[PDB]
Amino acid sequence: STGSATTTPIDSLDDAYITPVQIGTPAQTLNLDFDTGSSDLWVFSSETTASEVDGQTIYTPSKSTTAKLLSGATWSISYGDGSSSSGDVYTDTVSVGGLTVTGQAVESAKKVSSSFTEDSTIDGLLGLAFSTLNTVSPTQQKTFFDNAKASLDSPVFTADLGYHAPGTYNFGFIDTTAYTGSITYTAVSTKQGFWEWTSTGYAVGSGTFKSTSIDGIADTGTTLLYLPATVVSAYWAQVSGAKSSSSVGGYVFPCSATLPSFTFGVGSARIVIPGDYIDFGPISTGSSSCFGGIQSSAGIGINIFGDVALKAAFVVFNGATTPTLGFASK
Repeated sequence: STGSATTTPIDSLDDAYITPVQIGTPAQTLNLDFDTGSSDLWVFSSETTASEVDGQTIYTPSKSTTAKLLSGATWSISYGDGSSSSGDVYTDTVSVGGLTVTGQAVESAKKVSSSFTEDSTIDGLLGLAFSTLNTVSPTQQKTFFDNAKASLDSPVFTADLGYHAPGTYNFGFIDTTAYTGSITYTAVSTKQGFWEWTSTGYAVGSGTFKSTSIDGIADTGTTLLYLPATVVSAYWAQVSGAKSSSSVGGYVFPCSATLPSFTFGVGSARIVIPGDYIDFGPISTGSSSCFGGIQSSAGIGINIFGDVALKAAFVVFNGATTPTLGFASK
């Protein structure tokens, strides 16, 4: 089997992407944030504290003839941005772009933190990291991809995120029309539960490539590109007036600037992020200070190849017995 679904930016900055997902019988369609950096499929629901729902579409398990309470199971998750959610668990039928999994754990939120409430466009998350990170207790649950894998034509999914435009998540096949050149594959460590890999270096604008190993994660659920302080300083030094602002929480730059590109290495191959992809707009409405799309990972503990990086590529998440990542230009 295969599936194919369009993913759409939630706003004009590409802060995140939503993909429609059918849950239950009859189908309830929710717009979920597909997140290769976590492993829980959770939704706003009829159980979510009412004051914490503000415009989201909710899953109502009592209206699904295929929903079953997973007795005794609870979940609770905290994300790198400080947000969180928790609740109980049902199993139900879940379909993405024509690919159907029966018995998928659908984690129903009883509580969500303010950032989720405040984002009316995201009805939940669909985790696509390794199932070892799933938070369901006392019986850990599998991701949608893990459950679908055996049925797929090939044990892969691909992320093709757009810049200011829709893109595609495909399951079970590699669309050879969706990228240019060849796909370069690189090793993955699953030891931390992430799609963790080692970039071979970077370049700033037209500058020379610096060969240096940068371990990080391919994370569709993180907006920005978080890299070591040395690398980020080298990038922003090429932008007149750019500076790191402790009050804003990262590097800012004059909105009048034209930004240089940023290249990252995948083996001997190179992915070029156009400068425009690194502009995240005014820090507050009407400001002439703009927020940078490349930020330091020094306070995180891990480097993160988020959407800023991934949307410059066609990305293959290869879930073969030994997983690997593939990157192509597009």
